[PDB]
Amino acid sequence: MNGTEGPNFYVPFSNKTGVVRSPFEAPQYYLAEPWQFSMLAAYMFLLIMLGFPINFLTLYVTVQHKKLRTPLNYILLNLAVADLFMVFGGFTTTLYTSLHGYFVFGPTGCNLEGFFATLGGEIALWSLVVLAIERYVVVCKPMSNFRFGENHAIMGVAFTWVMALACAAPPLVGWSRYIPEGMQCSCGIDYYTPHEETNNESFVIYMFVVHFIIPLIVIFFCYGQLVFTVKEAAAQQQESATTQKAEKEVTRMVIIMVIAFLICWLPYAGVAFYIFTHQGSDFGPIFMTIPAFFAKTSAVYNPVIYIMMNKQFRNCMVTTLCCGKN
Amino acid sequence: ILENLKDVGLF
Ligand SMILES: *[C@@H]1O[C@H](CO)[C@@H](O[C@@H]2O[C@H](CO)[C@@H](O[C@@H]3O[C@H](CO)[C@@H](O)[C@H](O[C@H]4O[C@H](CO)[C@@H](O)[C@H](O)[C@@H]4O)[C@@H]3O)[C@H](O)[C@H]2NC(C)=O)[C@H](O)[C@H]1NC(C)=O
Ligand SMILES: OC[C@H]1O[C@H](O[C@H]2O[C@H](CO)[C@@H](O)[C@H](O)[C@H]2O)[C@H](O)[C@@H](O)[C@@H]1O
Ligand SMILES: CCCCCCCCO[C@@H]1O[C@H](CO)[C@@H](O)[C@H](O)[C@H]1O
Ligand SMILES: CCCCCCCCO[C@@H]1O[C@H](CO)[C@@H](O)[C@H](O)[C@H]1O
Ligand SMILES: CCCCCCCCO[C@@H]1O[C@H](CO)[C@@H](O)[C@H](O)[C@H]1O
Repeated sequence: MNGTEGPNFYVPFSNKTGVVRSPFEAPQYYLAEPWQFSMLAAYMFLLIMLGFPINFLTLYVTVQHKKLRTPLNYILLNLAVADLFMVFGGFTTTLYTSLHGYFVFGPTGCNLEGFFATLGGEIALWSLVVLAIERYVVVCKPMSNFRFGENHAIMGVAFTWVMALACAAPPLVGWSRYIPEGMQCSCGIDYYTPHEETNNESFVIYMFVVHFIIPLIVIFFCYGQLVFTVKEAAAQQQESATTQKAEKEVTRMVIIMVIAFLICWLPYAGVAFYIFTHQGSDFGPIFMTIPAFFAKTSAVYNPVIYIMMNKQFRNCMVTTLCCGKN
Repeated sequence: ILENLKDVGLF
């Protein structure tokens, strides 16, 4: 017996010594040193200091620059907003709770925190899916005479919200649950304790297939064709050095975007799938946070890849940050 | 493709 069950939680620590407390009531300093909690707080603090400016400046320059307000950029703003949800929903809260040693906001706060953090990360997730689709449609042109505009673009943004709620809301109403996670300071989906009262086994697979596999495939197809469409058009146009550069620059970005997507969500997949295969073994608190470490940082490196390596967002940002010059 | 590549921000 490697854990300690409760009504609305699961502390990954044996209570054979009588020391385990509810993560809503007393600090869990027995499953992690108090400095490990400070380091958690340190890390949360970092993601606020980087995540908030970068994602907020993305929203700010779009207000200052008419040329950023194009339909093919809507999904990118949605992304920055999704990260802001990840910041003020998950990072700020976890910073506060880490400094007490337990999730002081009770199970109610556990559902709020878990909802908005899950909502933020999934809006961002499907935002990447939608963006990949749009680029496939725009570049590869599968539909003759089709034109991508403001109407289609708003559909794309709403689609992420439906997909995200399709993942973040069922745990509020009984198809999974938000419980304290890892060092018990942040709340997430219970993917690792069979809870037939909420049918976690089904939800994990729903998550794994719908939310993970489907995006992984869409993003691989959409970007697969795109490099192909660009490779071919370059070969037929080898007399154009620019068209040869674009092919190389685009191939590079496609690799970065794909790889980044894997780093963000592959860990989570690998761990959850392991727990599903190797059910309910001794998984430590810090073990649980390693998946959690990678997608949370996406709130910083997604805006870097998608906004800051976008040539215009960058120039508008530089001009904005340099008082209107350059 | 170039004009379509700039509209999506990939080049
Ligand atoms: C991890 O394990 C520990 C130890 O097993 C466990 O903590 C224990 O919880 C029980 C409550 O379930 C505590 O028992 C209480 O002890 C006090 C005095 O010692 C009693 O007054 C309590 O109430 C009794 O008496 C009342 C008279 O007014 C009755 O009305 C009442 O119904 C009870 O009969 C109760 O006995 C116990 O003290 C702790 N032990 C320690 C060391 O803290 C903990 O809950 C476990 N963690 C999890 C998450 O399950
Ligand atoms: O109000 C003047 C600006 O209007 C447009 O800006 C908006 O364009 C869309 C509606 O026409 C909005 O959905 C979008 O969010 C805004 O960027 C126009 O594009 C700007 O050039 C005008 O200055
Ligand atoms: C922005 C950062 C806010 C940090 C607020 C920390 C409030 C800590 O509050 C303290 O938590 C301790 C456990 O850690 C308890 O033992 C103390 O009783 C409690 O006063
Ligand atoms: C393969 C994925 C299985 C589904 C459960 C993993 C969900 C991890 O956790 C959930 O998803 C969010 C994604 O950012 C986490 O960051 C949140 O803490 C939580 O809402
Ligand atoms: C799913 C999207 C991943 C596509 C990455 C393709 C990278 C292959 O590499 C590409 O092909 C050339 C060989 O013809 C390489 O020499 C170049 O590095 C590059 O243009």
